[PDB]
Amino acid sequence: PVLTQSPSVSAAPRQRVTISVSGSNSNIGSNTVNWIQQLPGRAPELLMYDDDLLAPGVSDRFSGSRSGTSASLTISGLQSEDEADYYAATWDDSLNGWVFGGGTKVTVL
Amino acid sequence: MNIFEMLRIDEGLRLKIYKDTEGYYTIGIGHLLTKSPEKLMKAFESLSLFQAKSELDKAIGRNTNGVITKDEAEKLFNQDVDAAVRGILRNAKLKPVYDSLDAVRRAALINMVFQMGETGVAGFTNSLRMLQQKRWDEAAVNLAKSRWYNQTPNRAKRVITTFRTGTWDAYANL
Repeated sequence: PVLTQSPSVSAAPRQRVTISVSGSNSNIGSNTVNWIQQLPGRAPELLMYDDDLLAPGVSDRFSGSRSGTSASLTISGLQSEDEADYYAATWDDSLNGWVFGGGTKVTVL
Repeated sequence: MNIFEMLRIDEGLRLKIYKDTEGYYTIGIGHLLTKSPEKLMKAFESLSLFQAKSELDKAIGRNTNGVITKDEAEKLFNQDVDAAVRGILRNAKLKPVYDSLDAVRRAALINMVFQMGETGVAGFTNSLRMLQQKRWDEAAVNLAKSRWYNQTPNRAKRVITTFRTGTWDAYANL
């Protein structure tokens, strides 16, 4: 993964959590960021796109941001169904293709 | 020679994820992953690629990042063979001929199923009946009288020779 995130975070329900990803100028510095969610045992699905837009059918509790070569995904009011792996994705103009992060696990306690 | 080398000769094998002109991601011996499809649409392109990588990693047992070894491709192919055989054994039109055949000719039938699908192979009513009755020459002729033979005559010739002889001769040549 050319994008790096934090590895793992465990949290109580209804708490705010913020995952972040760091890139470079060739990718996040000049291209919008998408967020992908994978619940345990399920296929990955699109969570957010265009830095801060909700993918169809995604809950109001997710928000996104991008600045410089970094981006973030915030979950307000953590729910049990949010326990999952979260991956950042973006376009890299140098590599000229999709680059991803290694993923961040959020565990709801 | 085995069924893995046979399908490699007929379909090749990719060690890197490849997206064909129809948007399908593929790797190994014709193993299909996901199908790729305006900013939301490109986000779904990145999703489709990531889903393909996720299927591949789950099938192989490690984070491949799109690149697999030849042995991993073989493992994937063995999974695909097991799935295809299970399909055959659920198919009233293919199970009796498949059960009547020997291992080499069974490999030929599986080869056809990989190229055209269970329904496509099941369409060959007369030729399958001739195979179940071990009329090898006649099955070879009637199989040569098909659209499949006209589109891919070299593969079809190798599969047909395999049915006619019950040997690996059409593949061991090269």
